[PDB]
Amino acid sequence: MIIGYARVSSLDQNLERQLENLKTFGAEKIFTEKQSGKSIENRPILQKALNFVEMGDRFIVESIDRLGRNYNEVIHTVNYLKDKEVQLMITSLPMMNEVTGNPLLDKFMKDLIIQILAMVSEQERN
Amino acid sequence: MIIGYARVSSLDQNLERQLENLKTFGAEKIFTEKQSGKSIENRPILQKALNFVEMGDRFIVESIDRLGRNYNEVIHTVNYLKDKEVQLMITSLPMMNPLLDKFMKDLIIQILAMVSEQERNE
Amino acid sequence: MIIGYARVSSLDQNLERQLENLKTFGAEKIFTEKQSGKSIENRPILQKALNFVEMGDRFIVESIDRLGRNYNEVIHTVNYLKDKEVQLMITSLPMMNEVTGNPLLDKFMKDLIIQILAMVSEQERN
Amino acid sequence: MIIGYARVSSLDQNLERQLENLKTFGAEKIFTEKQSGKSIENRPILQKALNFVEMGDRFIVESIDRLGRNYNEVIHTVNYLKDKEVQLMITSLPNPLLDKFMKDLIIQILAMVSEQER
Repeated sequence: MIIGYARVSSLDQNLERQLENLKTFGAEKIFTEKQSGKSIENRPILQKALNFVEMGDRFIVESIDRLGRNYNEVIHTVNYLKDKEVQLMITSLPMMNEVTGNPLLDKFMKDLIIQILAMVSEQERN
Repeated sequence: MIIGYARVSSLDQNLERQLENLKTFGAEKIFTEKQSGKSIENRPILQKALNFVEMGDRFIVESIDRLGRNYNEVIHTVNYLKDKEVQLMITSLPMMNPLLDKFMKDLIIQILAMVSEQERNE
Repeated sequence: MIIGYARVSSLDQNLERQLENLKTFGAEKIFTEKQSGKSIENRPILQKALNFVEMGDRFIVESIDRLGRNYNEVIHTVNYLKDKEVQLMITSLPMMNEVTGNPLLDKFMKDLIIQILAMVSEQERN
Repeated sequence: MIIGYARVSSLDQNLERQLENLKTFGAEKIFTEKQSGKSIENRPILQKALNFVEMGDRFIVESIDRLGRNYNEVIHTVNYLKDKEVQLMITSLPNPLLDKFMKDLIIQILAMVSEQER
């Protein structure tokens, strides 16, 4: 199945765009939430969403910053899905998942990319 | 507390150098083994070391290549110690703004993990 | 135009393994050289290929270690193609232009990987 | 000889304190300019500073963003200094082979972040 997760710190942000952008990439069931991306511990909707998907499903976010503005927690979450055999996918970056160059180098590539975005997320909340 | 780990593919490699290298940085209980670092099933010795550490301890190795040559397993081994709050350190590359520094420390270990696998492939 | 370049330090290496590669990817004018890859200063044929290329042209090779086995020199050679506005594309590493879907992150990702390979090229040398 | 470079978009920002930071780490001759770091084409005082430095000298700034907010141009400048053999220090951020690669990467990250803000 294809699960999506949205998030907004306020209604100042365009959430209809965000939700529509998810459904564009085949978002089947979407878990919406309203909270600052400062931590997951206070985000139960995400905890439920992460617990919903099982071996085979796909996780969709509009961006890593929508997942969380916390390098430690995001990368920890990305590893959780990775271990749970659930492909994380980002709509803003619809190429990161395609690459068929070299299996080893493709894993390393994706890791660095997610790590870089995860950093900018926590660096930007400042 | 300190806990070291060593490994060699054969008895042709300088095993003593690695042991002394770990002893140098204050290794107390070193876990040695003779096995190819292609998988972790062959090395329960590592599992016994990962179950040895607690919190505030420090697991050390001469290099990432000695720890393992599998990118997916190595990074998983790093994340093992990460979530247990166990300080990981490399003898060859001892790296002792936190955000940028932690990102950099991770990124380098990822590179060392990758190169370790690419050496075996060729 | 597409220009190629090959290099070997010793015939111990299968030179033909390197020749047939460039010719496959539509190389019109290929150069060949036999020199130690520790320095670019003593490699004239390489420099002649760099003096022949122009704007809009494309420069191709087998790998980074064939452009030299010195980090500072290789990176200097790449930037020489940046400033001269010649697209560099390795055949060994099957990476495509536009890695993710954002020029900046693509710019960073391109440079990062080239720098990594240059390090591996010097790591094998030493 | 150590040379410095300070820049601001307007006098609204703290310029003097930036100059204090430069002269601290040993900024002898300092070039100061008032313009956005969007481009180097509209920054001739930065042209003077880059043409002044030479082999053995040193170029320093408060941060990379002061040097520019354009990944393409910022990376060219650092390489230009690498060609002139002029070490580029950063006030905000003060194994040899690794150290080279490790430094260059830090610059590229900071250079990237600096553009993303603009």
